[PDB]
Amino acid sequence: PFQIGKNLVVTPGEVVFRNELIELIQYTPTTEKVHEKPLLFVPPCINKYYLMDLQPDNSMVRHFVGQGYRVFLVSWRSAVPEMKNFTWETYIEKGVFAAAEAVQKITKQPTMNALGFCVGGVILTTALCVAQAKGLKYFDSATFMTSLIDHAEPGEISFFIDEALVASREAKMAAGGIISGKEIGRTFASLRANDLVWNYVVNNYLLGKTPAPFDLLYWNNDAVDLPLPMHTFMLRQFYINNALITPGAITLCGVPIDISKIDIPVYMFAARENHIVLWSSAYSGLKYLSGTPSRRFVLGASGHIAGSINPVTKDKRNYWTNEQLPVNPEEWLEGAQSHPGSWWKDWDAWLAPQSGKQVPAPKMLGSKEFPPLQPAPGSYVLAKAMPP
Amino acid sequence: IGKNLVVTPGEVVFRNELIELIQYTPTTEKVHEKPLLFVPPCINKYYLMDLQPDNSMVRHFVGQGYRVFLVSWRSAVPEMKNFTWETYIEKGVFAAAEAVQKITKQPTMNALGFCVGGVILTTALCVAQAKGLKYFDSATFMTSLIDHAEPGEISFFIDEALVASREAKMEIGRTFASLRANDLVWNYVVNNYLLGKTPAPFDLLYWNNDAVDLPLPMHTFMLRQFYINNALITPGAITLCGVPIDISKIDIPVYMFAARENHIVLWSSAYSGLKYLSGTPSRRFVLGASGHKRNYWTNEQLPVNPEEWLEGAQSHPGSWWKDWDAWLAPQSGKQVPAPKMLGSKEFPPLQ
Ligand SMILES: CC(C)(COP(=O)(O)OP(=O)(O)OC[C@H]1O[C@@H](n2cnc3c(N)ncnc32)[C@H](O)[C@@H]1OP(=O)(O)O)[C@@H](O)C(=O)NCCC(=O)NCCS
Repeated sequence: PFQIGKNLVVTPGEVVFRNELIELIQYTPTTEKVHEKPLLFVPPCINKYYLMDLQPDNSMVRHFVGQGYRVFLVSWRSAVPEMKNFTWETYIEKGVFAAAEAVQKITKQPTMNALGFCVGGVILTTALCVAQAKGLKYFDSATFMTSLIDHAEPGEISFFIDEALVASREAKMAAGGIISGKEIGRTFASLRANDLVWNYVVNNYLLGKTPAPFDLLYWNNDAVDLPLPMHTFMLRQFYINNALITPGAITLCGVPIDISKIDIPVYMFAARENHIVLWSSAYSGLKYLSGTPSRRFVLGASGHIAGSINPVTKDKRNYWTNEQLPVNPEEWLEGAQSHPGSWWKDWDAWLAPQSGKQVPAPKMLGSKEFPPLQPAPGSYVLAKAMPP
Repeated sequence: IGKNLVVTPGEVVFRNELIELIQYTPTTEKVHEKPLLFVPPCINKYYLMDLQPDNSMVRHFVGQGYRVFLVSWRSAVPEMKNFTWETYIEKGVFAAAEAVQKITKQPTMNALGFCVGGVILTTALCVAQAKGLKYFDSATFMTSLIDHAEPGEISFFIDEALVASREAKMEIGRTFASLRANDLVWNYVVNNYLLGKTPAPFDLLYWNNDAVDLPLPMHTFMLRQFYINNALITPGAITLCGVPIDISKIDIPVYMFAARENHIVLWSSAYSGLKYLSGTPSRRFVLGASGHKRNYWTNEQLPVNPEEWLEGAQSHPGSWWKDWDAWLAPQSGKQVPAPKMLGSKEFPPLQ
């Protein structure tokens, strides 16, 4: 079968910092010299983090650490009665900023290139806004994988969101409970399963029969839990009210949030054959990044799981790129240039000049201040959902 | 695909609401007295090699001198939508066995069940021994799965969300991301586990075949009780005709064959299903290789690891039909002249 410790997530690394919410993983360098500026990974909290580190073939973590990047990662902890009152402000505070400060203290570097996936892109961009409000110089690059900045025009998720349940949870906002992985599966995992199966059958109609990706389904079936305040806040303020398009309509961590302020070069990727959330909704966000000096958009060939994770060592499908950014997405698609092989290479190039010069890889994991606690994958990833 | 193949003669000797019994015209002077029954899947056209378009196997074994009968399941009609698995056991296998024992005047018979049909036979056995009904003296399973632990690629698709989605079916801007059991995927699973030839999505059989015409209760029962629950390996997990299903209660010799290159049915899984037939007096497993000629592997040892069985297996070139012929000939009784009439007086031959 699939054991997390043994045949998955085998990318060597150590837990160099642990929180009451997260577990930072510094991956063991596999190159002689790495890029000086580190690379932080912000995986989603809907499911578990290891979609980027499945098998050494399709392990994006092992790949990018194999290219020469100081790869760090945020491992989210499944919900627990200890975390019943956690909110979005805590996932920004004790989540993103904690790991960022930890990387700054380990690598002794000021800036870092960041990457957000699914919901980790929303947490990432909110952390970028609070990072531009308080003068916190943490990131010099940003990247968003299949994440929605504009949540108006959402996906099929709206068909499975209960307004009365969100309101009833707003009635008991204080001392909130814990959202079971079953419901989050009804809203996310099941639909990604439908799109993965459908797109797999389609790819078996176009090309010859390809081996079925059981690792993807195993990542999708391994569900975690989430606190009630943060999840209810997500369903209320994003997938319903959509407070990201209205500057100042939302306020967390004592800060109002406007997207135009972000002045960090942004790279955005969005799967094309993504039926659960069409790529037009993801492309409908770059027009709100007016303050960003640089912007990039890349169309991914397959679905959410299959297209989000395409290994370079395989180079299975293509991707579309062009610098133009019109208001209509079809105008972007017409003047788009197609490139074979997986899209990661492109982002690799997009990170080459930003990562600065090269520096010999640190032959010591962690630091004198942060001792390696336990080897990767760690403990939080091995958590099991709470029984009924 | 431009096929030039022989026809196998046979008349209909028994008919009912669900099946049709076909008695094949004997071509040997002296045939074995004990008859031989064929149990295909509960599908009129399964498109399995050597059987559906050509039926070379029945022709060969009638050539070896056997009184061969076949259970031709009728095509799906609106009157068959209410049948269940207990009906396919009751009016399906047992009724055909009664027809054979009345036409041939012989009490017992040798049973053969390939593909999903074999599974049916299995369940039927666990009912017969439970009700004291003596129908079969031996059973044979060809490319059939008793232990559904490792179904193979099809496990990527089958789950409760799929079967529940198809049970639902049976809305202005939503795509197929909310309809899992669409006709494409559902037909891929059904055609993938119920047919000996897998049609391409651009084929007419991919969308209109007998497997898609099978009643939904049968698909729910097979996908849930077997491919999801694996109720066969667990004693008493399912109850059919008011009988708990215990594989250890099979008291007849068992022969099992599984093609090595069949990626639909892993021969390691069919071999895995052997350790659960502890009550059977003897078990013989034979692995068959297509040869890109033909050859097979025999081993009378039965370890738990399949690769260990293959390591010590003796390779015999040719068709494995010789091996099953030597395994089946002693259990077929003496030799009697061939019956010049198909069926009997009380059972006149239909058309
Ligand atoms: C036989 C099998 C391995 C073919 O796989 P394959 O290599 O893809 O070949 P195809 O399915 O395209 O079949 C190709 C050949 O088989 C022949 N063929 C296919 N079905 C046939 C049949 N029912 N009878 C006779 N010949 C057949 C043709 O020769 C065709 O062309 P070729 O001779 O030039 O190769 C595959 O069909 C199979 O084994 N299916 C088993 C079904 C099953 O396991 N069912 C579960 C029990 S129902």
